Amino acid sequence: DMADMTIKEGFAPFGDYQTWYRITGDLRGGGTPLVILHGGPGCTHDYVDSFKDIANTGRAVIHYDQLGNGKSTHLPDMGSEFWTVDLFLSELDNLLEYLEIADDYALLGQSWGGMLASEHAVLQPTGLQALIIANSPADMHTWVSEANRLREELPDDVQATLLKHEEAGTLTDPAYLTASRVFYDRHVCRITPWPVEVERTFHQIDEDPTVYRAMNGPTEFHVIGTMKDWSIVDRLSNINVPTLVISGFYDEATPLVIQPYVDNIPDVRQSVFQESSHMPHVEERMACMGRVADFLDEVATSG
Repeated sequence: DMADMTIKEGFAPFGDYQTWYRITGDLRGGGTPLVILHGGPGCTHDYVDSFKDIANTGRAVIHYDQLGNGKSTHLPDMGSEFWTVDLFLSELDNLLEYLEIADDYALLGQSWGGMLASEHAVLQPTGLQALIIANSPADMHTWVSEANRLREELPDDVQATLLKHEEAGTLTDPAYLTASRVFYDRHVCRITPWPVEVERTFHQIDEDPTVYRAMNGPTEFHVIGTMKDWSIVDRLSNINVPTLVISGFYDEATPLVIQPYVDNIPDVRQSVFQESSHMPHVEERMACMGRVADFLDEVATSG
């Protein structure tokens, strides 16, 4: 159990850049290590910190900050053309080989992280043992369509504020950003005030929004960046590992948003957290870690 309480941190060189990572638990004596892929794109590991809990079940948990934010290399001079799915797929492959876990690993992807994990898994990598897709879309048009449906349930002045600034392009106006937080408090994180580790991620986006603005947009629901037309639906059937899909009752990743993962991955099961929105890992932490840990014990390798 002492081995399960180990922490190590480092940088994986990635081209001229640095990928920060953290390893919690027993990397070599434990079971299949679990790599946590944060969302955004352009978020950080901080708001998905809570998955370190899985280390107490006897496998290591690997966090890392994707290139462009957090403790990894920042590149604010890079625009929409640099920040691509292929860039982050390459960074993930680089980290896996650097830690020498590419023969035996599992991925948990949260929101964008699940999109990225699915892009990785539809290539059928041989060392992948298991996939968790948490609060993710399979088609960005569905994400926005369902976001719009949820926006029609916001207070009328709030939706009016959002539309006015989206039509004018004043996407940094405090009125727009505070109107946005009404949606977030319903469908992104219902813990109020936010856990500090969730705040740490959102503060880092505010400090350097380069990636999130390029690939996503100004807010979770106003997706105008380069991911706005993304879809993996038709390729999902290529995923050849056991997959777990989790989501929250109040999730901006509504049942329709996540449904293609359930419908198209051959070996899939689903769990729902009724008191959660987009972040069951902090909204219903005990239940969420227990389900992920049990799933990995069932399908991956143990020690």
